[PDB]
Amino acid sequence: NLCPFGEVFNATRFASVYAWNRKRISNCVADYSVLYNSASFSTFKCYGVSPTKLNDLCFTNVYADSFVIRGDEVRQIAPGQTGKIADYNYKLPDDFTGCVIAWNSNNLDSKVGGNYNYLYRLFRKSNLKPFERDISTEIYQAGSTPCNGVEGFNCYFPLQSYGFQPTNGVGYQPYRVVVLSFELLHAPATVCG
Amino acid sequence: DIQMTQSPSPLSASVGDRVTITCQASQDIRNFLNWYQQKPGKAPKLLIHDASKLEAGVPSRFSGSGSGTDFTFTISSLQPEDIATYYCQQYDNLPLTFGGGTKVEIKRTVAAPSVFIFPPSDEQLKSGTASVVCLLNNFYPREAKVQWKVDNALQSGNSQESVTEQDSKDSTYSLSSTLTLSKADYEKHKVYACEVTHQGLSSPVTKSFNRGE
Amino acid sequence: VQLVESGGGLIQPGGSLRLSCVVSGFTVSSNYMSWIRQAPGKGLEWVSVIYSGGSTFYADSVKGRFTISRDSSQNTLYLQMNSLRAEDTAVYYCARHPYGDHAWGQGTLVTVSSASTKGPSVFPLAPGTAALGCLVKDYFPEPVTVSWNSGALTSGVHTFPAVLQSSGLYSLSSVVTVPSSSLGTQTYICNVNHKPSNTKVDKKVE
Repeated sequence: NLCPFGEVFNATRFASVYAWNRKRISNCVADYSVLYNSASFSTFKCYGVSPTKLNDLCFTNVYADSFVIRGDEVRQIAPGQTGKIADYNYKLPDDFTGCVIAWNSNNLDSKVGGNYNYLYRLFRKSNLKPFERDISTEIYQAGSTPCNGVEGFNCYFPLQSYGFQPTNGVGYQPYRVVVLSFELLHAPATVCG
Repeated sequence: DIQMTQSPSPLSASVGDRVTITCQASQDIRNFLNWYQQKPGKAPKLLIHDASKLEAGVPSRFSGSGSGTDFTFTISSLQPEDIATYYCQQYDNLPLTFGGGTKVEIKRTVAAPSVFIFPPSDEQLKSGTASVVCLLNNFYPREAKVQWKVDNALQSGNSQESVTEQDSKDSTYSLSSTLTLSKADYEKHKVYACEVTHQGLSSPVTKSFNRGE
Repeated sequence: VQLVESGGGLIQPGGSLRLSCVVSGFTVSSNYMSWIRQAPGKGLEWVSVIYSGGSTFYADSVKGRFTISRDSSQNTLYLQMNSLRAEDTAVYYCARHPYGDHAWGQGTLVTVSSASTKGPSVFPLAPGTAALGCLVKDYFPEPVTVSWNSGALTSGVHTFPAVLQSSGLYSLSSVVTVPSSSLGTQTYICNVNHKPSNTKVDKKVE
């Protein structure tokens, strides 16, 4: 049985980077070279392995994470990076064995009148740990006075909206991102080529 | 880097008229544009945030327009206290970058300068140097010629000037010209004159002192 | 909200200063904050930013030399400036800048020069309307502040911008227009202060 990579890549809707989705792939066979030869991917840069070599390797579990970010923030979905997305939204470990795939989605995720449904975390007191997912929508406390659920001075809503329009610059255009994570657990390897 | 280009360098208007400052961005910066007002000698003050959203306490005459790469900043009726240097700044993409600045000036009726000459002090002449100072007080427009004359010899290369910033109330300028000479040369001549040429003056005005008299 | 910068002054090229920014009104460790400098006569330049969660970013003109930092205990932002160059001569501002409610300090002037501090020499500019004043000559590190009659006279005062002489020393004049009928009946004293040399000079003009 082939792996459900169509359900993650060709999905009609994607998540916001702050609430990124995770697909746990199990008990299947995958052609990673069929992925790579889509000629539609603007970024498909694998760290610590190669797409061809992946077809020979076996893994216990494979994770497909997915979200939407700005064009100019795709450089942050990499090991060893800092910035609002890497620090407060999606953090990759510095010891990353996996692939990072991204493509432009301006035709799918931008709308006249602005598509304001995709969000990102702007305020957080501490960087995320690798593969952490902070869905908190509590008001961010910037001063000493407690906020009591009311946005105001020194009290901020922690999420901001991407404004995806059709004619934004490519750096401000939406990009869909899929991060494949490969996992040896001390358990039976069930995803192979 | 994203490079911000502003309405060239000086921009003038009469009290009550409109002033439009344009800001051009190298690439798309969405609505992430800040507009600052910096009055002379003071810290920059944020007037518009997010291209159009007027900060708290900011008068109604200020307004902001634009999205993408072209933006404008408008004062609907200029006031004499709006003399300042205005900056646009993009804040959402790193290397945070400002415009070069646009100085805004009041246009005003012509005002002839009051001229004063100051002979050197005896406290300075001990040191061996002599400074003759000329003052041009409360004049518009800024363009004014000061010609130093020592025994009707037009003097070049031994003088520096300085103009104040336009006053927040009467919208005038004032100018200081300093003629620096050695005590040796200062005692070689009698008549030290400051000749001033300005639009408000029909003829040039000269103010003179004779050394040691 | 208050932001107060300190730590600026004269320093020889290649030296180090640490600027400070003390905050009242928000928690420096929870907020985005930046350093923005302005060279004398020029425009604004972004130098450094620290993010709400600690990540730091710098302008290209200041990498490897400037470091931004914070102390949660004292609610203070710091800018350690090493290997200083004359091009780093500027007034430096701290700010809750990129995101979060806006706030700017009043700045701290840093001058990077091999020249030496020199105190001003103050000479009188002796007088319907009359004019008098003071010539403040041969001072370097700058600024010089001039007041008249200890703050009593403010009307008619023009303290001109300083010029840079060939010596490398600054010179300015402060003038004041007074009714001429009062020249015998009023004492006019200019109070000149140059904190970089710790010089205060009061000078009567007759």
